[PDB]
Amino acid sequence: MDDCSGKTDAWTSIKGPKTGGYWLKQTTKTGENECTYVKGTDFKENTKTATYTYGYKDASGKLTKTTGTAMAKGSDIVVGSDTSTVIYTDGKTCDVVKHGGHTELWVHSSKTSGGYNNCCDKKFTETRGSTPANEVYKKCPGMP
Repeated sequence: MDDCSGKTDAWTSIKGPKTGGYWLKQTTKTGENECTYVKGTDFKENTKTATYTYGYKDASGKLTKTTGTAMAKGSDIVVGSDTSTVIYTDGKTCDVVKHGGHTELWVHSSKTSGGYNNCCDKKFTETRGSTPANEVYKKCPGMP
């Protein structure tokens, strides 16, 4: 089955499986920071808010770690002045989001080797249109 439509809940995407974290696998953005990631903690179901720790590979190959508060607002994930809009999430293995004109495919740390929900592949292709995808997960340290 291809249960790929209407799976646009931001809170489901913020939480994921509430363990591990997510790596940015592919993006339409060129010059993206390698090993971009998000890990969620401090999950509050009743306010659909969590802490994000997020970052990417620094000059020494180590990850930056910036914290912020992620709020679910319908299909939008809001971190202060930035927003990502969920196109597809399974809350388990992967997400497709629209982030500042760019299309992003995020994959949970358990599925880095493959086998995440193929709705993500479909919806990523649909969303990005003619803009090529770029690989982001290259020579990465561990998830914080």
